[PDB]
Amino acid sequence: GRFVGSVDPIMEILSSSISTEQRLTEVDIQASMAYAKALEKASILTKTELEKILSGLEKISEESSKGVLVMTQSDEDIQTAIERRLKELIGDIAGKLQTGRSRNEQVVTDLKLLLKSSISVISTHLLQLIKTLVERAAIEIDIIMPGYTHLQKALPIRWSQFLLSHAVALTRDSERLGEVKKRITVLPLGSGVLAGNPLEIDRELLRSELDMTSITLNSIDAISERDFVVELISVATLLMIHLSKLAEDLIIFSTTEFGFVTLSDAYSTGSSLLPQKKNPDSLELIRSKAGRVFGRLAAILMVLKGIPSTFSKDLQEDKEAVLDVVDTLTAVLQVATGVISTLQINKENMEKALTPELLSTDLALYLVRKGMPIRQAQTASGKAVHLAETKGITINNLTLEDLKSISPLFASDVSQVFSVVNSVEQYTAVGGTAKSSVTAQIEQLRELLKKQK
Amino acid sequence: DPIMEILSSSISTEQRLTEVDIQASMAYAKALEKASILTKTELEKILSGLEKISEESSKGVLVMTQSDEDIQTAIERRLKELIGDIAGKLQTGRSRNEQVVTDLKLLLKSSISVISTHLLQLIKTLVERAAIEIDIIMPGYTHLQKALPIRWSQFLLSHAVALTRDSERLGEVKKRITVLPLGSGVLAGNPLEIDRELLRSELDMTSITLNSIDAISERDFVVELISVATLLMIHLSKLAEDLIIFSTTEFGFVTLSDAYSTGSSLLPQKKNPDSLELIRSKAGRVFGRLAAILMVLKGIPSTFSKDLQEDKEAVLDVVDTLTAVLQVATGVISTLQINKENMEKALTPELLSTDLALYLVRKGMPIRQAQTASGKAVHLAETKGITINNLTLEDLKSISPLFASDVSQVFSVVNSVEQYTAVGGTAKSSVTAQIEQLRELLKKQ
Amino acid sequence: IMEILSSSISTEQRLTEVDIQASMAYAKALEKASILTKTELEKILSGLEKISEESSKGVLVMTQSDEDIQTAIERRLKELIGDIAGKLQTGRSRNEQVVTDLKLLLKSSISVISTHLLQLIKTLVERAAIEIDIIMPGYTHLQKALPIRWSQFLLSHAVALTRDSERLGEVKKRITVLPLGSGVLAGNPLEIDRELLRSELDMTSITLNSIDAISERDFVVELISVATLLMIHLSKLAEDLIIFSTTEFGFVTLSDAYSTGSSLLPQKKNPDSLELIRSKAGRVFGRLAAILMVLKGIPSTFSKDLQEDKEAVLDVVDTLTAVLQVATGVISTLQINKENMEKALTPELLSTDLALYLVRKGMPIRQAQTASGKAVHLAETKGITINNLTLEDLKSISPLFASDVSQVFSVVNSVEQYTAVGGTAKSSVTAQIEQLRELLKKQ
Amino acid sequence: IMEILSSSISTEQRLTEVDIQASMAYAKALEKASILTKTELEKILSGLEKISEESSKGVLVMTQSDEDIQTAIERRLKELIGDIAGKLQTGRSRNEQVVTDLKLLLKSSISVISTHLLQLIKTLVERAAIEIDIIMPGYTHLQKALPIRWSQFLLSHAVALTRDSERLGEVKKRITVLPLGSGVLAGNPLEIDRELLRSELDMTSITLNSIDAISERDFVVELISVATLLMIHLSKLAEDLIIFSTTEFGFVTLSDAYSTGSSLLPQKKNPDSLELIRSKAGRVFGRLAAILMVLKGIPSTFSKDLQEDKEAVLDVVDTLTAVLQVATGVISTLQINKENMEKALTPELLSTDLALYLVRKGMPIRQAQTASGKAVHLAETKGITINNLTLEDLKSISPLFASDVSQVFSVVNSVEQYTAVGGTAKSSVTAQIEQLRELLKKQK
Repeated sequence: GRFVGSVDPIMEILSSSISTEQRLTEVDIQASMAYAKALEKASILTKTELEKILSGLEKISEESSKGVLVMTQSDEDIQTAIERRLKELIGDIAGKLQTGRSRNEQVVTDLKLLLKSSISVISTHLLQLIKTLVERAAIEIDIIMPGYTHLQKALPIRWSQFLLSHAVALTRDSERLGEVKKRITVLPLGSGVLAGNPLEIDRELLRSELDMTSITLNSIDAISERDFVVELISVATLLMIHLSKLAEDLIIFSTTEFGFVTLSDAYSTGSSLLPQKKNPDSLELIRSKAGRVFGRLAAILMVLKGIPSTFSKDLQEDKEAVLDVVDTLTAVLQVATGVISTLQINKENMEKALTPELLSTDLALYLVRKGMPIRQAQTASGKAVHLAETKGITINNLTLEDLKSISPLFASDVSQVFSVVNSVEQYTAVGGTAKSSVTAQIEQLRELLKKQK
Repeated sequence: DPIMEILSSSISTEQRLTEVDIQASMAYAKALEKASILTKTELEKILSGLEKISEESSKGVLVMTQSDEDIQTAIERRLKELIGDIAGKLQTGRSRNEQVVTDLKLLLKSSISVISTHLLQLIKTLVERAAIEIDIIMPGYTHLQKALPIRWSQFLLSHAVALTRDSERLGEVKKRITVLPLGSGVLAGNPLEIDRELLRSELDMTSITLNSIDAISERDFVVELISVATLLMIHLSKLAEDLIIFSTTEFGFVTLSDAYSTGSSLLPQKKNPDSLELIRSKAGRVFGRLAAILMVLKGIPSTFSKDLQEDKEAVLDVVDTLTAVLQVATGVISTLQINKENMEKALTPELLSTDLALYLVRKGMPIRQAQTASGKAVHLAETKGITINNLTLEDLKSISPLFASDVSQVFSVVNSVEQYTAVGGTAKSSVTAQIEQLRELLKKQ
Repeated sequence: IMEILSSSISTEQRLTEVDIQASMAYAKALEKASILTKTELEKILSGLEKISEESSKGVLVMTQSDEDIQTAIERRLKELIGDIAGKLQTGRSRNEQVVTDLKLLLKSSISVISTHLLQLIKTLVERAAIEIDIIMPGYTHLQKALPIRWSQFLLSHAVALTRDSERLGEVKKRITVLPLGSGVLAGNPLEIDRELLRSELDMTSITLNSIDAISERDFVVELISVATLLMIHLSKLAEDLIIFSTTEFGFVTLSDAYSTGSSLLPQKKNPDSLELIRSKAGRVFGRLAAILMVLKGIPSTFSKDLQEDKEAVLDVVDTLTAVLQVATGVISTLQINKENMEKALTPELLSTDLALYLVRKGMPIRQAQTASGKAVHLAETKGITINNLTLEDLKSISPLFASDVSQVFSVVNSVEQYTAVGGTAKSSVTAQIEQLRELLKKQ
Repeated sequence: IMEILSSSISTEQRLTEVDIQASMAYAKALEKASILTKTELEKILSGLEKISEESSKGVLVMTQSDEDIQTAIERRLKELIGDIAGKLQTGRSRNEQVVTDLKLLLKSSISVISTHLLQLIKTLVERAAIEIDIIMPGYTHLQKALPIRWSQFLLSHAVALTRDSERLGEVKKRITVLPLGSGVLAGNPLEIDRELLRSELDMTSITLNSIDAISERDFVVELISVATLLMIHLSKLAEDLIIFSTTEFGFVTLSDAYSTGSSLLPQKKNPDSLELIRSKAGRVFGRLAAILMVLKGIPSTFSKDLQEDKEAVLDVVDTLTAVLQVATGVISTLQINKENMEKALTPELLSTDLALYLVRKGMPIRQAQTASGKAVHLAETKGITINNLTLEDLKSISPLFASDVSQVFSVVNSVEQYTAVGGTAKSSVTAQIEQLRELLKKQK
């Protein structure tokens, strides 16, 4: 058994922690200032009362910034703490601010207000990462390296093509982030307990004061939905997936075995006895964070699944979940930007990784251009790799006489095929790795970034 | 090892991509003929052959073996059986890596249209019933406890706006689905200066991928579609919970048609909400697919690998499940019967104690005082063995002299509900406004 | 930035005591290996006992400078004993310390969870034994199906929780496998005595392979997994009581300690406690999904990914510990409303029993059901209830009916039919209570 | 539509046999309870075996007209025995049939999975015993750290998998708990002998409470949960080998059976199989997530939600079964490249062993490390490797260096230091091999 009485403190430690509640103090102060003005317009508050109210709130605002706004366990949430503090410096008048207002609408409002601001910060860091990748791609556009499929060397490609693939994926995340922002800016304040505000409050005034793009259409939905939370986290999860893959790419490319890249000392750790060993601690951290964010997505969906269309304590889990995601995402984008802007590419090791064999497909494409069918062209180049293989040499060292025995279509210009530059220049069609396509990609991305305003 | 095949995508799943893989092949062939890889003559045979295979596929007689491992290979073999050597030319500069991403997107493009239609139909149904039953008033809840009177229509409209946000999200996803990746080759792009713009046109796509590595290795469109489908299901799982509770005999607010429930001969009162329970459980099935694909993509190289293969089964399950659920949901909403009398009885006098407080507020009394006062009234009535709706004006004057003769208008479930005229409330004028706005958004979609 | 990207200090500080305890065992083993002299061991042992003393007054600190608790313990020793403290790190790695400390912490955490789990189960069985005579409606698809004992309902949850309890016990034995002495990856290069480490730390065994011991987090995964299913069970119990506590059903009423109200609505008792419990299932599942994704597809060695295990498992233990105590309070203080349970017991609920009666009279089930259905229909048309039909009425349906059919219309006789093991008969419920008390006797 | 949302035929068919057996057992209990005559029992049993031998040639057609396998079997029983078939349903419910059948099926499925898991484990240990002499670089953060025996690596996986085997065993105990005889929800009302049902079905025990037996799906969650952790382990092994079979690393080469190549790129060996194994971990995880979400927040009784358990758990058993066989084949047919592993061991990786040398000579570890650090730095400046330093050079750094310091530059000596239990020393690896062989044999 367990008989505590009519309180049981243990259930209090299951609610949002005070450190979390404090994060919403400012947005709750702004929301209340807007509501106060609306009340005066509805003749609930006199101009005199409004002035004492707005003054008191401003004072509390200053206290929050100084981090001296005290909150007790008895104040179960920041909304209560703020009302207590107002009564403390203004007196009874303070109680009139809650006329027709419910805690049910405060929490959703405050959370949306906080995210509107957070998305902006996230967005800023996202674009920096994209700009960093596109610009580095434009600078190292002459670098050529091996491209992979199934982590096996397939053919030569431009290192810039690799960087641009990530930039393009992150641009889609950017686009999704922008779409989510439009739905977060829908103000739910003025929905009361469930049926809406009963005092003919002017919600358009609330929207204007709070700088929101619109107001909620239905009071029941405004109070019980947490779509904005789910989307944001969902969008943040796919973004983290992208970064987890880049982290994987660089971890492999930074191995001594591959030796394509080297991380700055700022984003790695080493051993005093093994001065060559450079641990990609930063990338491993990024990769693992994809799991932390996904975990918040799974949690919130499970929380919402199957509960009635109304307000219930269940919804309380949204605060910790989103704050963790925004803080994680924010710190992660900054670290990623650092890693990419300060890493060093080893052009030497990249070329040396490009062996002649990687050009056997170009050898068949050559025949195809001479009119020969792909099937026949393929088998032809196959005999070439077999011949050189027997002659203990590479294909680029096969005389025009050796090739001539395979097919009469092999002219003198066949020597042009054995060039990593000619190889990559074949892909001029939109999206390919030719210097011209890469340049066009960089231009289109620059334009997209600009359109992120 | 034969078991390797067992872990591969099932044949019944591969057959689902026959039509789109064929359309993608015809467009490609037209592009090869322009790049002079195919003669005008070769183009005709190929196109004619693909049309024949397209016909067999529609009659369900296009056979595929385990040896063909995917539908792409089965299509090529069949073309060769119909046209001969010429068929091979169709795969010049093309890669298996780009065919699958193109086929899924082409298929998904069609699927979304279907889903959207049924989504819109479900929303229109809710909006339309809301208009018809705008005068019904039931108890409103918080924590599943009666809080205050509210209009049933306000309830229906809440689910309606949530669903419109899903509708809006589906539209945004579609824009990224229609980006053509065909022409990216194996990884570095197409090596024969193919005209990707032609492909785009021949395939009714809105644009073409900017980077070949990305276009071949990304599955954002898959995870994005499933995420949207998941939130949508969460909404339906919430609607199912509401209706299951409202359809209990204890609550008795609604009754499902025989079409969406089961019963017993020995118990006529018993009407099991099978359809609702089914809908609720599908939220988990769809979520499962979301979690599956996310875990598959986490931490793997930015290129092509066999891990990607899991996408096909996962998205078809989601689209098939979503399509069926939407129709069943529309059915349930269309044929359910509401029990006005029961909604009526549930509205007890005590539920107006708050309006009694707002009455004093409008008269100038501070909100704090009003609540206390109203709390005195609710207690006075207890110590009288009567409800508050029938307290003498003398009994009220003792609480506060502000109580006038017009205080009798508060004891009306209709006057209660009519207080909420601000945008979004239960007042008739407000509910009507919501209906008009949703009715238009529907049109604009 | 790492200021919010690294493991929090509040979590690191919780590993203080076990890290000290682990360091003391290592020191003793280092002395046996001759790396430490009898005198050096005393100095180190002495300082560590001092750091433990400080940690007993929330004194020991940390700063962003101190990446982890392992580093803070080392710093504190040095600046309290001298360079001698640096000898303690001989052949020891952080890789093995973190995985060792965590296992040491969870070992005591499981015992705490276990103690609270059993209190809940004990509370449910003892209550069932006291209210064994209460009869209420049983449901399927949330629709009334037949009469059932309320205790049978309480016991269904108690037996589910015992499977959880049993699983916690199985996880426990894999947690107490000491990984200390695995070095950076290939093991301890100083021929350290791992058996001395095990006994000092009071563990049941030691790891077999150094690579595995350093890179596996199975124990974290199965602990959270067991916790997740247990939470799924509490989420279902929460749904049941939320439904039963509505005014419409009115079977239960929560105490004021687990409910929220209002002055304007005295009849409104919000089941906050049950709503919180239900959402925590999501919270715990969230920790499961996260760790599983962190582990998926990474190389079989140490990497910074593993760092996420600490926060996730502690949130789970803290949540679980609080939730179980809250669950116990709700179950021991709630009130059942027998009057409402009885009133929900209507005659038609006995139509199935009317069929069994005929079956016992030799009639095949299929026909007995059609016969009972007719009786039901006949009662409706006459505007009465099945129990008001006359024997002549019943004989018109089947001459097999007799005067003893009147025994069928008793809610008590109805539940007393289910004497088969596990049924709702009083004798059956009594057997469940006895067996569960028996199982609870496992320490 | 309402039906295209119900489990598929091929899924329901998987339950034909176990449903048949459960019905025979119920019939016998009925007769004993005096509901069936000694004669009627014979009719029903004979008709059930006929359907059993019928599902033998796959002659039973679910028809899709039947909502589930239980219904199909009841309809098909009447079709050849007459109205007597209907008496089989006395006091029985569909609610208890579905859970009973699922458990009966999983009891046998676990056996199959178990068989393949052990074969995999045995393959790893036996190969570890055969290639015990091969040495390779060890990694942390995917950076070379120190020399290590390749067999130490293989064994780390075998030990992880032995933990999965143990968990599989504990789950079996709870799956063999018979729920038949629980009725619709209150239990069986005809005083049927459940003990008879248990022995007739070869189960370990019977459920204690009818409400729990009907609405719980713990056995489903547990199995998938165990299967998920097992797949996580295999996803890591896939990651290891994918990196090791890379050209850049070149330590491992897969057989043609588990890889794909190119006629143009004879060097191309795509690790298709491993990539396949890595993605199934997500597939299985998805089933776990789906079921946990289906069960969360629903009442403690029977409802349609519960029907999602069938497809999920079967997809999991089929996947595990296949994946383990493929995993076994990869491990048994792969080839290691001793030259590449060997030539990857650089002298630099022994700098730590140099520090240990001094520690064994009585020098404090911290000082011992700064010393090797100077040797490491001195070697660089001179443009030579650490193993090429002369006694003279070393002795200036510290007099504790002697001529025996030359032994330190042996990858063999290096790995032979870890003689403590669980280490890479040859005698430790062998000890591990012996323990697992006995642990595998214990499986009886």
